[PDB]
Amino acid sequence: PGTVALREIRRYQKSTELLIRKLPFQRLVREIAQDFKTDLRFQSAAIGALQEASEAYLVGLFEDTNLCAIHAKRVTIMPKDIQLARRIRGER
Amino acid sequence: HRYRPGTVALREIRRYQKSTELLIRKLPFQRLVREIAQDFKTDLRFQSAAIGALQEASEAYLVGLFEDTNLCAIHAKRVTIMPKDIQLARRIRGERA
Amino acid sequence: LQGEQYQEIIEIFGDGTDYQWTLDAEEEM
Amino acid sequence: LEQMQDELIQQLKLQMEESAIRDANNIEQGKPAIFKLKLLPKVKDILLRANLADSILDNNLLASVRLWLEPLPDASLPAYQIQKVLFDAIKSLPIKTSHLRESGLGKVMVFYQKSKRVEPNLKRTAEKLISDWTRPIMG
Amino acid sequence: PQRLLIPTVDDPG
Amino acid sequence: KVLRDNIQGITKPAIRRLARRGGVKRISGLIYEETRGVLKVFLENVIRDAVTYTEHAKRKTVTAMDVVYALKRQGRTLYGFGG
Amino acid sequence: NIQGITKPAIRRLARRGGVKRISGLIYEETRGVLKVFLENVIRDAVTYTEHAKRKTVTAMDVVYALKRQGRTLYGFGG
Amino acid sequence: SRKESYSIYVYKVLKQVHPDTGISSKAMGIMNSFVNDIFERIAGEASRLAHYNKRSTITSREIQTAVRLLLPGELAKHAVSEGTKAVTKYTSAK
Amino acid sequence: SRKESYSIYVYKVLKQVHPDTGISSKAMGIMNSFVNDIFERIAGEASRLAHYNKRSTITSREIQTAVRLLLPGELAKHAVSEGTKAVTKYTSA
Amino acid sequence: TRSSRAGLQFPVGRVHRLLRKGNYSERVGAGAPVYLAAVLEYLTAEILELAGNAARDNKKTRIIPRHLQLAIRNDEELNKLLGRVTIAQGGVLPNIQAVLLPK
Amino acid sequence: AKTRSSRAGLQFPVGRVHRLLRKGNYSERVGAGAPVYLAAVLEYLTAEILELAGNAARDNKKTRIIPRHLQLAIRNDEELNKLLGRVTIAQGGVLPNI
Repeated sequence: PGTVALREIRRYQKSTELLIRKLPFQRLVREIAQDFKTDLRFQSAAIGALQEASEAYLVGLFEDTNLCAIHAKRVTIMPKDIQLARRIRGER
Repeated sequence: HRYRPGTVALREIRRYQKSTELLIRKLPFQRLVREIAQDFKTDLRFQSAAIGALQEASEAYLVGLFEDTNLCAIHAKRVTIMPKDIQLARRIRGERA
Repeated sequence: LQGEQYQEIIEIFGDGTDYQWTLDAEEEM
Repeated sequence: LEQMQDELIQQLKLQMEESAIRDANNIEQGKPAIFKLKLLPKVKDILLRANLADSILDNNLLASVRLWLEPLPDASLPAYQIQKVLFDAIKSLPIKTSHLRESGLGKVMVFYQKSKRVEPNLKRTAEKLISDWTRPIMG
Repeated sequence: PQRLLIPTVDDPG
Repeated sequence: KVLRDNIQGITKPAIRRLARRGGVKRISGLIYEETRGVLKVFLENVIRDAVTYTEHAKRKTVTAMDVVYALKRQGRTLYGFGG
Repeated sequence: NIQGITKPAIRRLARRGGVKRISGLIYEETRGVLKVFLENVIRDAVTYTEHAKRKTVTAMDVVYALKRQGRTLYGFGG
Repeated sequence: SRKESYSIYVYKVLKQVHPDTGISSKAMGIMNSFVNDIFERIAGEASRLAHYNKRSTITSREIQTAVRLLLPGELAKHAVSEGTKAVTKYTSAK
Repeated sequence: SRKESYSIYVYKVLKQVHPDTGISSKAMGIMNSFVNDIFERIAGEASRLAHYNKRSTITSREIQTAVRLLLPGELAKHAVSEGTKAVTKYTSA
Repeated sequence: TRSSRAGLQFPVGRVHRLLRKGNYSERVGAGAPVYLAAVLEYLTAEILELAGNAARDNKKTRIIPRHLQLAIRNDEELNKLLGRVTIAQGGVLPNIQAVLLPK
Repeated sequence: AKTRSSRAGLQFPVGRVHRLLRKGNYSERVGAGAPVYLAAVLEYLTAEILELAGNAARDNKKTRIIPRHLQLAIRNDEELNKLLGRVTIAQGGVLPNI
């Protein structure tokens, strides 16, 4: 336990391709946009940029969470590590 | 008599979160500022207000950093802040690479 | 000397025309 | 401390400019220049204070110094006391090329050097100061 | 000229 | 048609892949929901600005430059899609 | 002049920050961090002062240098 | 040196909201710095918006949308309400 | 419509630096975004300095000190040297 | 005066001049300075209201920087708005962590 | 040397930078060497980045530079990454770091 996970880490760090599925993400974005103005249109590049920014943000957040979890002498990331990371970043 | 270790600590915490006065002596900070500045250009003046502003900013920065350090220390299930806590806080902020 | 700092010297000290007329009036009087 | 000195020096600058304008008008109105003489003691006391030189250079009071040293349109030179005090103050302060560029006092210094109604001692001091100010430009 | 020939620091003593 | 509860389109293996790219070896089960909420709050903050730009240009389509400006406002400058 | 930041002063700053217990290396670590911060801020301030050609760093130079870092300070003429 | 500030206006506003309350000089300085800061933020956002939309003019639409971008929900709502009220009251008269 | 981009200039610079290397379209988009971003940063900081000093002109001094503020040590030194060299030779020519 | 016409206390002429001399746009419409002055007046009124409340809470009749800091850091929306600013002589909020409290 | 780029020995357009500085609402007046200085700086920085991007593409046995190589060049250079620490690169991936 812990070898295929490292192999997948290595694999996914060698690559750049987006990890969240494109159409579920589109539907999520439309659902969220449905509150601020009814029946909006979106460019495809807008959704692509949103997905790139979201994945970059989440990867940075997982980096900070991993740092905190290692600090606690652990290897498992827990929600309180996320909360501490978002607190120190200054996130609300 | 004698107090439990940490009772005077909490008394001081209460006392210093109430006051606003500068906790660094003025002349040492001025000497430090001049020592640092002398490495970029000789014969500089600073206004007294420039030193005051620098001291306010430096203490505010250090207090925020100590708050983050305290948060990290409590996260690790401890009470004593350590240099690794400071390094972790500065890394998470994005200050050290 | 060198031309650019010669221009700088002219700028600092002037060609005298700012007070050449004053000098002329002084010599006239 | 030093923001306050800059404000006081700016007030002195305004007073000096106003006094120069008033004296010029009085001469144009057939009256002697007295306001400059009245303001001379305070200007002398301020200039003699060495620690205020940095603030003087930060407010460019040398512009008003040159304005006072500039001969009036009637081809009449300023009072000898004013010239002597201003020359002593110029000697007493570390004037650099940047300050001369800001003030442009070199033109008036050259005029004083070339003029003959100027006192010969002032002529020699003007030559010395001009040479000292040309020293950094050439090396 | 005459003014430019004034001595400098690197001129002979 | 209205979209209802599409947050579960961020599948658990997707969050696991994002964690592996982040270097996480072992992941607690409450993370996935945590992350989902975080992402929601992020997108709601970015989209509210992008839409604000789109509505101010008196347009009806959200363009890539609107997203770019919304990100730039948060210090999230993005190269590759214009700028 | 970096030894002028004594141990009691760092203790006071930590107590206003709510810290209950302090290691022994915290003092040197804090001195290093403060030195880095002050180095950056004074470098920016002196850059501004060089642009202004002034014989003093003014309070405006410090305020603009903090605005440059994102540490906006109120109450000094901003 | 006749340099401008907002001290008298801040004092008038204070006496409009709190009649029996004064203000120190250091707090008046801080409030002046705060006003200048918020002005600078709003004007920079308005300028960026105008340049995005290819317009030479800063109107009340740019100011309103910059307010919406900058302030949080309830605060932005109240501020827009106040601004619209004032603009209509000023425009109705002359 | 004639859209403006720095693509040809990046090709020129690349061939100057790496004659046997090519750039993808997306990498050129990134480079264009970078150039625009740096221009915006520098012009905004130059304007801020000009307003700070009650000036209504952007001269090479403002740009130089903006580069001094933005770039780190060695980068600032080399870029300042390059800019002064180019400005000197443009003036001379 | 243009402040009176809009029923305002902040200056319209000063703000228009600052917008004009700030190199923001080629021309400035007449409804922008009124709107911006109204926003600034609203925000300062809110700030001064909470700071006066905080100063009365301390039984003082004059506002000091401490009360401004307390009003800012105690209001969620303002504290989110003024999230990066430091106030000289403002201090910090009293905050002791749960695990540090004695037993 | 007709173009102002030639008179300065540059590859970036001096005239376009001049037009953008003027028709950009930055200041009432613009110098004559500010566009030259800025174009020189921009060209130098692009050359700096392209050198390391070419190095990274040559370490991966590739002839074309892609966003991956730009990401590697930026995140591997101490000064560039400090300059570009708050910038997201599309299709740039991450740095191998275990």
